[PDB]
Amino acid sequence: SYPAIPRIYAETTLNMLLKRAKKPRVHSIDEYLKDGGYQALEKALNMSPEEIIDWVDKSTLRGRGGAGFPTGKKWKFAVQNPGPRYFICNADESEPGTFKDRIIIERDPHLLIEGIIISSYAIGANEAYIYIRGEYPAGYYILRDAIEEAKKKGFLGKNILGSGFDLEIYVARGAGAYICGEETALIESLEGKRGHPRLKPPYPVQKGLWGKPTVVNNVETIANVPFIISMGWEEYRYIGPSDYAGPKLFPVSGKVKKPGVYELPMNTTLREVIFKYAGGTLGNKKVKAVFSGALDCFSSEELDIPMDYSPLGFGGTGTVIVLTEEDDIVEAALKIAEFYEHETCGQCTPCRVGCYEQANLLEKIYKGEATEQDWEGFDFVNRNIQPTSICGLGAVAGRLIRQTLEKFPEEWEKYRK
Amino acid sequence: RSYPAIPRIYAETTLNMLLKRAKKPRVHSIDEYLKDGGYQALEKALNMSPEEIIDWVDKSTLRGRGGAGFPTGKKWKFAVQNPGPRYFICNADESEPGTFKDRIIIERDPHLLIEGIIISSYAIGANEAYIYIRGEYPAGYYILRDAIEEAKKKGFLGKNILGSGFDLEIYVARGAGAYICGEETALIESLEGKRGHPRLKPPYPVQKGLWGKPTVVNNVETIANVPFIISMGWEEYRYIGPSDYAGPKLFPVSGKVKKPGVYELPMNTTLREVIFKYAGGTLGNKKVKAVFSGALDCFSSEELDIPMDYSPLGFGGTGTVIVLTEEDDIVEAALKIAEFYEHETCGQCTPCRVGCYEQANLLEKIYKGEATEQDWEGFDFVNRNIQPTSICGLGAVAGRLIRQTLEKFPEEWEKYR
Amino acid sequence: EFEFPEELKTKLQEHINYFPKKRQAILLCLHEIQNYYGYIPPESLKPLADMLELPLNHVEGVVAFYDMFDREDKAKYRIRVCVSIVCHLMGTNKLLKALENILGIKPGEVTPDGKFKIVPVQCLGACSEAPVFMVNDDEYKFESEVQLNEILSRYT
Amino acid sequence: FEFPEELKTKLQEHINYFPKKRQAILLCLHEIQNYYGYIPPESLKPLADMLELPLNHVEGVVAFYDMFDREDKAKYRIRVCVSIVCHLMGTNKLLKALENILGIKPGEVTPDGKFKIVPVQCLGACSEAPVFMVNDDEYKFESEVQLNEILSRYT
Ligand SMILES: CC(=O)C1=CN([C@@H]2O[C@H](COP(=O)(O)OP(=O)(O)OC[C@H]3O[C@@H](n4cnc5c(N)ncnc54)[C@H](O)[C@@H]3O)[C@@H](O)[C@H]2O)C=CC1
Ligand SMILES: CC(=O)C1=CN([C@@H]2O[C@H](COP(=O)(O)OP(=O)(O)OC[C@H]3O[C@@H](n4cnc5c(N)ncnc54)[C@H](O)[C@@H]3O)[C@@H](O)[C@H]2O)C=CC1
Ligand SMILES: Cc1cc2c(cc1C)N(C[C@H](O)[C@H](O)[C@H](O)COP(=O)(O)O)c1[nH]c(=O)[nH]c(=O)c1N2
Ligand SMILES: Cc1cc2c(cc1C)N(C[C@H](O)[C@H](O)[C@H](O)COP(=O)(O)O)c1[nH]c(=O)[nH]c(=O)c1N2
Ligand code: SF4
Ligand code: SF4
Ligand code: FES
Ligand code: FES
Ligand code: NA
Ligand code: NA
Ligand code: NA
Ligand code: NA
Ligand code: NA
Ligand code: NA
Ligand code: NA
Ligand code: NA
Ligand code: NA
Repeated sequence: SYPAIPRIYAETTLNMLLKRAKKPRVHSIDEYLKDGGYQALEKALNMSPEEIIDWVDKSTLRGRGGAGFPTGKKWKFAVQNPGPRYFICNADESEPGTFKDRIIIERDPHLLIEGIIISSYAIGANEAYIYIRGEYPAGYYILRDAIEEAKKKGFLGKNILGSGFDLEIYVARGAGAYICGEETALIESLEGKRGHPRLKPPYPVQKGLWGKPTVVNNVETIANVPFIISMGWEEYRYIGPSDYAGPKLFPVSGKVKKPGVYELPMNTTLREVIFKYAGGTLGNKKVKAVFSGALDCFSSEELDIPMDYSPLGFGGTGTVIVLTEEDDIVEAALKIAEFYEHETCGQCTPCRVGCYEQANLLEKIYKGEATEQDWEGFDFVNRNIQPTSICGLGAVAGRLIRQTLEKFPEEWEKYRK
Repeated sequence: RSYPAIPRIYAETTLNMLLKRAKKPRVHSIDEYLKDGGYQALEKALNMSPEEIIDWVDKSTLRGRGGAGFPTGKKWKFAVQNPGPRYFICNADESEPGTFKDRIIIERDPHLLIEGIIISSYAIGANEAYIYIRGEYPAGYYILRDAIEEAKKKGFLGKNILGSGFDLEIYVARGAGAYICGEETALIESLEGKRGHPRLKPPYPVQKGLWGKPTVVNNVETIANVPFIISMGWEEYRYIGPSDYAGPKLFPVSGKVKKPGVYELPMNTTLREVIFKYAGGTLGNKKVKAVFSGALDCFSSEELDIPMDYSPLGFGGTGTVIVLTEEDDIVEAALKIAEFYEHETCGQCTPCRVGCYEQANLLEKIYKGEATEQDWEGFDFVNRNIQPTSICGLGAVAGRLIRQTLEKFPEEWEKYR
Repeated sequence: EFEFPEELKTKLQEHINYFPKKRQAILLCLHEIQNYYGYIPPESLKPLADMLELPLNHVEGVVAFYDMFDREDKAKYRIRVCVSIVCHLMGTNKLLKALENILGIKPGEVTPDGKFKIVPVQCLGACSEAPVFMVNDDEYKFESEVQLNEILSRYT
Repeated sequence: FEFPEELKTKLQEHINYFPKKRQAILLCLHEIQNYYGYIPPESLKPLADMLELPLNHVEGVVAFYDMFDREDKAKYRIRVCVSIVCHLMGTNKLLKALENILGIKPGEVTPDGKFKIVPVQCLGACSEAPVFMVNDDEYKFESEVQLNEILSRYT
């Protein structure tokens, strides 16, 4: 028995990551095994780690946590450094509009576990972690139970299936901080400390948990690894466009008829996600904007872009928050400002004061209590959150809001008068 | 060291004795066994007289775990009253339907068995011991051969073991497909390089066994208790479970339960507790219809409150728990038991030979709806007449379970009539 | 002096023994403490520090940092209401109003019986089911006041 | 007929293992069956000589012990448990899956001589019903997709 979870709608054209997770329930190890589960792990353990890295590289798998870093290449960087090494699954998923990772965790936990075991073997890690946000208590209990099932069946512990490979997976819980999904803050939290990002470089693969080589990968990234091994890298690369291959999860919310998670190839366009898959807009109103989580704002002139990691592509997490013609963009911008105000860790001065002031002043603007100086101040602050920042939060806390200032000047002007 | 694949049987213990290591599904080698204090019981034993060891095993109340529950100490005493040389035999033929308790010791914690064999051999003055393992346990065979070599290298086998003047070699023999070779006298015939034909008893092996010499045959699980009796002393051993039927017991649970596997429990546990408290209840929460105690007994759902001991009203047998639920056809299940005895009678005794055959042949007709009235009457007759003139336990019980189903489920049989 | 009841201390010891290093269990322990008491009692921190082999000011700073932990208000049930962009768009204010109608409290406040506290939170990662709330570990889409009333009636 | 030297050496190790040569008879027959994919009828006379036993003794033993097969050569023996627990839990599903993949039923060999299905009595793994072996390897049957992948490991 697990805590109540909303039954998020899920749909797939590929039947891979969502083969089981399209049904809103826990799939336990027997059901997973019936579907051929853990056979990829058995195959992997008969390959060398170097081979596995090679396959993951050639697959074109890129980081699904949002930055799109090539996964195999990340692994290669780790393994050129002396061990011991650690493998971390990042399940902190806390970006606004983002709920792609939790449906893997809560419905098909063995897919993630199998992926972690294969990845850990690939990089020579005997100790792996899942760091799951505190606000996913059900995901935590489900993973703990799943790991015990895996132990029962001999997929974890010492000398897994006679391979000589040893692995333990530890499940850690967050306790309210968005910043703990930043890979270095995540590591600080695993070490028992406040979630304060470290200056990079070094990257975790050089210096991570307890200062040792550490790979951090997103839930969704890791969930791809069993498919790469099962199908082979060439077959996996047939999925979607050859330069951005494989299944991708798209969490769609806001003013769509069918909000939920869609598993689709990355040559799908943003317009297709909204209209072909998510059923179009509530009330068939016109699309005004799409927020790519709290990272980017796309206008209705930008809907024919591919959902890939190309320069002109949607990128990010694949998160699609749809706003329609009657949604006030300044009100929406305020919510984004409030988010960053709430989550800066405060180590860097322009991030600390800038996230606060951006929200403080935008509230005044929104409520019609902003002076001329507050207006000019808001503009300045928005442009000056990034300087000296040591992590991506400060780098982007002004980004989406700036895009709304550029793409929706008429709405903002209405507020400046 | 590569071994054949073994499915990962679930194992659970409330006592942490026989399954302290074997609850984890992998081979535990001599170093891990030693780290847990293994072979210190042997050292202690070798500082004791054989006479005293026998006394302790007697006072422990240990009874034969192979199914008959004969007092182990008494068995040993009988052997040592007869002139040597004497032989010690570990019965690892485990071929009863539903029975998989012994293999988890062999395959996961072989040193526990080996240590028990050495102590037992010393106790009865045997310098030559055997493990007879069924041929369908090939992994167990290789695991045992390897463990014996480890024991030799650490000086627990060979001549003048740990300077005691006691010499022992343990030879590993393999069966080749005959259930009857688990019968202690057929096992001995097989060790002598012959067909597995049981001998008229008495004499019992302790009087006349291998090459006509005093021979103790004990079950794997029985022997695995011996290191504990020496380690903890007999008083402490009796504090485990009820004082009459003391010690840990392994219960292989299969069929329509949620958690099929081996459970290490005390023998005051009830059958109802085994199924519902430990094994997770029934598949689909369906009502229990029957429990088959291997191929020996059939208990109805009105008999679940019995203790899992060797008392007259207790479950007894090997502790094997095959669960059938309300939808399972009892006649179809009886046919499978009949087929088993048909396939395993050695054929020396006429009523056993013809009876096991006809029981199966006629019950198949009954099941398929092709039995004449004479076939029905013949079936009843044959079932009651397999035992006469039998010289071993197979003929004595080949009709037993089936008769119990006839008496306990008359409604279902009548439907076939 | 403050001591952990044995049933709680036992659970804390399991967490502390779970990871390779004791200090890694700090958040699991604090979750456990908040589960037991309905908040983090200030007095609990010194014993926990001792169990983790950490300085007290370390533990204090960690409690302060992580927004899920509450040292101020005891509450049997925490109603976490998402106030981020999607839930705001889809009806956070309707949910808050319904909560005020049923319970008589606003965000940040506790009912007089100490039963319910409304906690405004950032995106809970269930945005397709906006507006989202949690009641302790349970999580729900808000549909209407009548529906919310039925959900809350299950917490006694 | 004569044993290849590598096999004969192996048989000699078994014969030298126990105190008396005749004790090695079953280990020898397993070794022979492992080598040839069955028990060659012509192999028994030479084996009898190595054991210092009469031929009819050796013949009687081969006949008695169900694991030995003098009829059909097969590279891989798929032993399928047909006893009570596996029957209850889905022997027939396993057999059907095997017929789908390999096109054979119990007792039959594939035309290439690669797989033979052998119906066997309880394999002592009943918690993992329905159980099968492929030579010395043992497995729980989960599904046809799963089984297909397992069998593809045997070339
Ligand atoms: C899913 C979710 O809730 C959130 C996701 N994000 C995403 O986080 C992303 C930013 O992440 P990060 O700052 O880690 O990005 P990066 O591009 O600096 O690094 C990406 C990965 O590649 C590695 N990497 C980058 N350069 C490297 C180098 N030179 N050598 C080795 N590894 C390197 C790096 O260690 C990380 O794992 C954004 O795109 C967001 O979409 C942010 C907040 C919440
Ligand atoms: C574990 C397994 O795969 C199987 C187990 N069994 C069990 O085998 C049991 C029957 O075995 P057996 O016919 O040997 O029983 P028994 O009661 O005749 O003797 C049991 C032991 O006590 C010794 N024994 C009995 N009376 C004796 C006496 N007076 N003196 C010396 N030894 C004696 C005897 O030599 C044997 O070792 C049944 O209860 C089944 O549960 C049967 C088939 C397969
Ligand atoms: C503030 C902030 C917050 C987060 C991140 C970044 C930043 C700047 N990142 C990205 C993370 O640092 C890292 O890039 C990925 O976890 C690496 O995994 P992949 O390469 O995407 O598989 C991130 N990643 C993830 O998997 N889950 C998360 O919740 C977060 N959260
Ligand atoms: C047909 C048949 C088959 C078997 C047996 C009996 C009969 C009649 N027995 C019981 C065996 O003869 C003997 O009682 C025990 O091995 C004695 O050891 P314990 O006293 O139980 O330790 C038996 N015992 C065992 O340990 N393993 C086995 O596989 C079998 N098989
Ligand atoms: S940029 Fe902001 S969130 Fe990142 S380390 Fe600096 S203060 Fe903390
Ligand atoms: S009773 Fe049956 S199995 Fe036992 S010796 Fe006689 S014929 Fe053989
Ligand atoms: S915005 Fe409320 S759950 Fe995401
Ligand atoms: S009945 Fe098939 S393994 Fe026991
Ligand atoms: Na879910
Ligand atoms: Na483990
Ligand atoms: Na937060
Ligand atoms: Na120990
Ligand atoms: Na040594
Ligand atoms: Na460590
Ligand atoms: Na949540
Ligand atoms: Na001898
Ligand atoms: Na058959």
